[PDB]
Amino acid sequence: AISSVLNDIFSRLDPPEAEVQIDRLITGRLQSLQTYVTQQLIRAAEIRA
Amino acid sequence: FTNVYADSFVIRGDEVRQIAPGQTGNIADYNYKLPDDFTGCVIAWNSN
Repeated sequence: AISSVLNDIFSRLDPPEAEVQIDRLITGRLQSLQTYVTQQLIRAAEIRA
Repeated sequence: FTNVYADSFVIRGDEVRQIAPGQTGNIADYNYKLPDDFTGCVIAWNSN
């Protein structure tokens, strides 16, 4: 995306196109949360064993 | 569709571009605001 501050991305652009960069910051932060939950859960099986 | 709101008006060709979602201008500020969730199709016709 063009920026990492959310209200920042918004406070400049047009909301027909300002809404499309912020959902890229959603699934960028979501897929890093998908990797963190998965790395905790393979480590959950290791600490349980 | 259920119901249509037909908004008909006449304007000069200089300010005919501002009838758009997410636009700022002469008509788009204080005269006729159009929202971002708009569904429909607008038409233009020159009447010189």
